[PDB]
Amino acid sequence: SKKGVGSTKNGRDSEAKRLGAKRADGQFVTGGSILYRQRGTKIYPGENVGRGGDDTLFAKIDGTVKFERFGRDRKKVSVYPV
Amino acid sequence: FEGGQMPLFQRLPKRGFTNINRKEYAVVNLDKLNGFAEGTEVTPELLLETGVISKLNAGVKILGNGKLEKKLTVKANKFSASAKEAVEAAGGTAEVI
Amino acid sequence: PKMKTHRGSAKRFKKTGSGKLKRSHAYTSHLFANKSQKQKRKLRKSAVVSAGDFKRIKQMLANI
RNA sequence: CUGGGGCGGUCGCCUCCUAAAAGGUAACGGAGGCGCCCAAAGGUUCCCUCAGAAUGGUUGGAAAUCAUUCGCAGAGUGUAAAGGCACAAGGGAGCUUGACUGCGAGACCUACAAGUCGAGCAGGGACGAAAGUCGGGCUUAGUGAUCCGGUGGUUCCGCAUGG
RNA sequence: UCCUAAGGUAGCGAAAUUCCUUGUCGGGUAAGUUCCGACCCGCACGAAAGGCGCAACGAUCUGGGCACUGUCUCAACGAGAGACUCGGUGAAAUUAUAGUACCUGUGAAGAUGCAGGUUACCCGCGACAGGACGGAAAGACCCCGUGGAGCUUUACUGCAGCC
RNA sequence: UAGGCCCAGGCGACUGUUUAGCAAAAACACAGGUCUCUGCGAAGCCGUAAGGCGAAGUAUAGGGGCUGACGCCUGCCCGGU
RNA sequence: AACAGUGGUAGGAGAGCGUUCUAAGGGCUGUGAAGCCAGACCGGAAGGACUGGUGGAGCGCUUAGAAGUGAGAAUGCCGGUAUGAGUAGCGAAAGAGGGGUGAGAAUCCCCUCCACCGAAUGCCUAAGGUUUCCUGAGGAAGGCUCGUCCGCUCAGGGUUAGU
RNA sequence: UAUCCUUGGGAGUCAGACUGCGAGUGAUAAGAUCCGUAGUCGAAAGGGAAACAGCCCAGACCGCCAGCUAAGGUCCCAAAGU
RNA sequence: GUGGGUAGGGGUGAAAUGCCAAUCGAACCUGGAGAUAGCUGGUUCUCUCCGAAAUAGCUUUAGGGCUAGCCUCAAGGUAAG
RNA sequence: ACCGAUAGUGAACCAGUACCGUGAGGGAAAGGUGAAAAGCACCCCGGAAGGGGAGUGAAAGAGAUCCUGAAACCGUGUGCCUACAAGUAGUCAGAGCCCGUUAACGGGUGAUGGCGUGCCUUUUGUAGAAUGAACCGGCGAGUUACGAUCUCGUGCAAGGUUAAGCAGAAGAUGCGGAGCCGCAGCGAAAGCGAGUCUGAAUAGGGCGCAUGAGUACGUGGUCGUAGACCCGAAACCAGGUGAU
RNA sequence: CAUAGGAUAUGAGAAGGCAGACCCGGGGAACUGAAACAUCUAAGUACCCGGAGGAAGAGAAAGCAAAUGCGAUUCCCUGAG
Repeated sequence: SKKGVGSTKNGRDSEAKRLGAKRADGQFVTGGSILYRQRGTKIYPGENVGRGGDDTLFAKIDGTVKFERFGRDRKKVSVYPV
Repeated sequence: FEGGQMPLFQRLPKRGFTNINRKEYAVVNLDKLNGFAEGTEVTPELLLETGVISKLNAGVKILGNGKLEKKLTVKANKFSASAKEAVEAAGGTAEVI
Repeated sequence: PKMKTHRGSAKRFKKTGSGKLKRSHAYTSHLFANKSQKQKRKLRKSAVVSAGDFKRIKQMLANI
């Protein structure tokens, strides 16, 4: 014999959209490719990067990529040409 | 076949429609006429037995890739626009059958 | 006897020149109030069958 | 599907934790959503703080409304959650409909099909003096293949030719 | 007092029904979870799925008593038919090779075979069957196959037939 | 070499029959009860017609269902099917 | 020549061995082939010869081509044989003795008694059996044993209707 | 140090195990189960752990009656210091 | 006892799903038929060459399958790893 | 470039028989003396059966299920070993004794020592107490037919190549250009074409070509349709034979 | 009246079987394939029944086809998968 237990009620999960860094620091990055995916603007676009409508990061120009800071506790993507 | 998953030939739409009245025009790159000399006859009966066209599929259109240097008596069914001027560029006649 | 052509896969794939396969895009038959404008310009073009599934059904339509 | 099946519970999506400071990873492992809603709750233009507390006070009381300080935040973010946000994304007013058609070099993701991201280009716009923004809504959910017949427009074919 | 189309009457009742249970109360016995007699908090008896009571009946079925008994304490002996023995004839299931000890310990978790020890001259014969997961039957139970065949009805589409 | 008997108890009334070759009864059958179909080319059946079963029969007859001799009995509900 | 590597299942890749048959050349065989039987030979391997003994008519090499292409496992098919092992069984039942036959007899033929059934283990006769009935020879097998015997094997012979 | 990518022919595999660290499920029970990253085994013989897939060493072209070390050992089985 | 009758998706049944030639929850025999079997057993001659995986996604799938992951063979661009 | 008696017709032979079944049906087994029956007179043993001689024949071991005659298995003899040893039965050390072959670091036994648990299938895992086989011998499983595709290879190459048929021993070849593939695509299409659709756009992108090689055939590697790798279901359906 | 019928006579008049092969009409499935099953496939085949011929059956246009037109059918190869 066995006492039948049920009542799961929690057995679901979403599938994660793949966030995190995409193009590395100092990488030669062409125009219009993505750098970083984020829910909520954690890393602001800085020089030569715009904020997407789905608030990701996309490079306006070609060249290399750096990450400086916005001073207190805030980050930034800086992209420079050659 | 994919084991029960919907196979690829169905989850794609149908964008096919075939008419009866199609015409495979004979394809000449205009450069096989450089095998001939200038001033010769250009008829679709001649292009068959010279090995130029292996099959007259009811229509001989002349394309325009390449160039000519030979004045030719060209008569054929249809002509592309650059081919009509390229035969005249060699001075050849451009009769339309 | 000689091979058939897998007929449903012949009415949906114009064989391109230089050894590739064209197809249409899916999700484009009937339901349109819930997909935005931006997908609709992306899904009236054509595309190519990818390198994975090309290995499966290249036998079905090797008769043009 | 199943810690033997039975019944019971669940089946796809979205968010968090497990997850091992990149991404992903399962369990009938822990917590809650969704099958929308909005004609302004969008577009720009310009405008400006919030939550409580403390007082002072008719009815007024613990708690309506008025000031009044102290308040970078405890609130508010059409809605779950995480991530942000007091230079607005929070809050008002005006004018308007870009909730634009044709696109899109380039990438992220991915077995496939799908799904994402966008500079810029054109035609026409809206708002503003202009620069400039606007290809729906604070991002991520709000729904589904083809076959199928209905529906409006079609320099497309139409079986001898004309329809 | 709500609810029903209507709320079990007669006769039976811990029952071939009764779970808790071996219900309690009495006879049967020194002792009686079964059996009979009555009790009704009938889980779930009930009127032609029939209810109750019934003399005669049964290789039915439960319970009790006499008669007589190897059924038993507790075995004994005798006859014969196989058994063993001496000629006659002479199979079979099964069967990897096989000079096949038993203790622990380990291991696809329960040894004849390997490791550690322990004991054991070679070869038959009459008996016992603890073991070789001893043989006979590719498990009858159990779950899967997208197996299958009988059955079923308000599953689905059909058909015969009567309308 | 031809009965073992007595006390009660349910279940089946009874003699009968089946699980050839596990299961003889507490099951089936049974007389009787009983509601209903069916006016004679009956109904029901065999089965797409015939033909001649039912029946050289005719509601005191013949199919069908439900129970089980006899005795005492068979109450309530027409809403759903 | 130098340097390096060489365990391998599923799995891919490359080289070769060998049988049957054919194809051109060549040869080798009644002075003994194929096969078979033995060994201590050689080639890295599948392997290949070389004497010796059997056998009494065909068959190798070299290079090619075609394949029903090579066994050790299918609860495999089909024969041959072991295993158990001279081990189980020897199909209900009273004979023992004396003569006779004969190579041989517990059984066969005689006589003697004792045996057993006798509402049948006895006489007639359907169903069926088809030569078994009869006499005369025969013992290789057929009798669950021998066997001179018979329902067996041989050559003869045997059924008569008016009812 | 040489291994990557592209194109194309051909696959098999989609039941896995265990030891340590990082978690869940559990009872901070399993030689349990679900994974992370790392091993071995699977497909890997040899030596030790008495014997033992999964731990500790180490990879087997093949021959010798030679040499040195690792894990573990050195009274005697059972090679090496009482 | 004898002589006939009823045939398999049928017969027959005082009913068991029993009997229908030692067969029966649909007899028996050759036929379609070498049915189908995502299942189990079997798959023979040798060396050399390198050589894996048991996870992800989806699936009336969950012991099956296809695509991608990891291996070998060939051809390249080549030094990118 | 078919089989050679388990193959090939089930049947090389009294075979659709013998047998199994009332039945429709099922359905075997079994060829070889020599060149010539010349097939054993004659003598012994026993009742023979059966030999041993003799004689026949080149062979008689060739003599009656009659060529060759293996292995299982049953043996008869003898070389070496064994009745204090446990022993997947071997290996590798290893004396003694027995030996003299395809003449070479020999042959056969081995008292004793050390390491040592069969093969196969299926498994995360097997000596397995999981299956499989009594062994012995034979048969018995990835084949062709057609088309696809790729590599290797052949001949011609911006041209490759014929099907059916006629003639010709089935053939080889000759005739046969009807077609298909390729040399140009993109668009569903009309239509256009080195460009082409979408577009309003000489914009931009999609696929094209600019850096051309194919095709006829052949060995292979797979694949499609074919029993398609073998062995095996239970089951459905048709046509019939049977209430001894 | 006349017919049914009856009688009588002429009739190498028919019926029956085997190539288990072939074709032509009439009736007609099913496992399996679709990864399950019904339309569908399987295939109008398996088998059954009538016909005949040594061939059968179609056959001299109420046809193709769209050019400066062919000329009764059948079969092959292509078209073409």
